[PDB]
Amino acid sequence: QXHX
Amino acid sequence: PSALTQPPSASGSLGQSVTISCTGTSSDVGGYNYVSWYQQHAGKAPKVIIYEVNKRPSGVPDRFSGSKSGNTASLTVSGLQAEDEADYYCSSYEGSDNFVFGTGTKVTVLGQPKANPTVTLFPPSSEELQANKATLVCLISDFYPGAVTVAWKADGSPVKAGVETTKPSKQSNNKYAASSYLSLTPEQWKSHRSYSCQVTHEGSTVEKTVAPTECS
Amino acid sequence: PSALTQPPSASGSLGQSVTISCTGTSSDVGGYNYVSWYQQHAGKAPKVIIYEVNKRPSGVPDRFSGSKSGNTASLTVSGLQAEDEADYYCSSYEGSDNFVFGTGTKVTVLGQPKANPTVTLFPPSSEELQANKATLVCLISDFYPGAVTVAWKADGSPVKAGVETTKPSKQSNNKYAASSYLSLTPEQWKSHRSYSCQVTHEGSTVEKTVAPTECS
Repeated sequence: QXHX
Repeated sequence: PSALTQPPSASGSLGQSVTISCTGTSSDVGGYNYVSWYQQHAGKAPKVIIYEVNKRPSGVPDRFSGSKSGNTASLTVSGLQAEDEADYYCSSYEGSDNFVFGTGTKVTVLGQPKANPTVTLFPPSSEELQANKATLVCLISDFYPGAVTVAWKADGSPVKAGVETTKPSKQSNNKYAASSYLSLTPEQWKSHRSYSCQVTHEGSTVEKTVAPTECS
Repeated sequence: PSALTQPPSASGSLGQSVTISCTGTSSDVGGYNYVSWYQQHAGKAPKVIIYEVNKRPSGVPDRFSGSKSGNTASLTVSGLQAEDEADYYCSSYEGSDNFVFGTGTKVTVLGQPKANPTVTLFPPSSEELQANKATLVCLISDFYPGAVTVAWKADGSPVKAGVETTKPSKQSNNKYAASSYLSLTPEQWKSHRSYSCQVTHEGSTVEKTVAPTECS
């Protein structure tokens, strides 16, 4: 979910 | 394990407002500031609506408002439009590199005007006729709410056989579209007067009758 | 947007492997690792099964593998099991703000022979024109498994504006039925030469054309  | 709680359904009147609560756990939500929100349009390629609690992604519908109220996250939709009907999901980072989702809230806008359908009937075209078959197509469209029923009239007696209809789908709207089809032999189609597509919707009835004088 | 072109349908049988694919238009590619894959059952919340090209998260069964080369990420269900049947999507983080989604797919565990769709494009009936209306219908019928891509074209160039695509209905022969429609004016219709309805089923494209031939 993209984040990281 | 576990998968974030969401209230399965969240209504609001037109122009009004609703707020959905993505509610987590210390180890995920409230552990970190990384809750995104998703608009999944009546079964569709979903989008991101918020990424970090309250950050509206680069080109979001005006006022999706994100909240984190401890371990409860909240998305506030206001300026209610019809187009907000969807599946709203959230996701919070839990631990070691990975994300946890939530149950899934269906958003319901009230105050939507009821619309009576636009029935367009079709005669088969030349190509189909050359290829040696005839299929008729009743196109029901821009209706609300999405309950419609289609009768076929063979010629004022019914034609239950060879008809096939569709469940109404939502348009780039919050009006539905549906269709019936009658599959015929051309023979059968030269062979008689009228064909009729009768569509009932919230009391109304709209009949469309086609005759063999199609041009091409 | 859906700048991640994803197949309409991907199907196998128990013990057959299936590739989903996710292509990017994105002037981006290469400068990239962040392609995440989502497993999504009808009724359930979306759940990631792949992150950063090849890493599944915790508890992803061994059989899922991701890859990326060129502009194509791929997800291989290596040895198909029943509830591998689901909607699948892909993803890409154009940093923060820009979370591009692919368009979805479906895993069908077939237990019916594959049926490639019947397309049947119908042109603005003379009557509808006589009302100064224009609408051509793209009946897509008899397809299995029930997922299909649909696109329109005016004089070669694609058309996006005014097309509404219904959702595949199950018919009384457990094959599927969809319909798109392009709503126009007699003007726009008459002012062109050729209109294709272009449909993609698995590993197949059907493109049918209608020309304006103007009997009244």
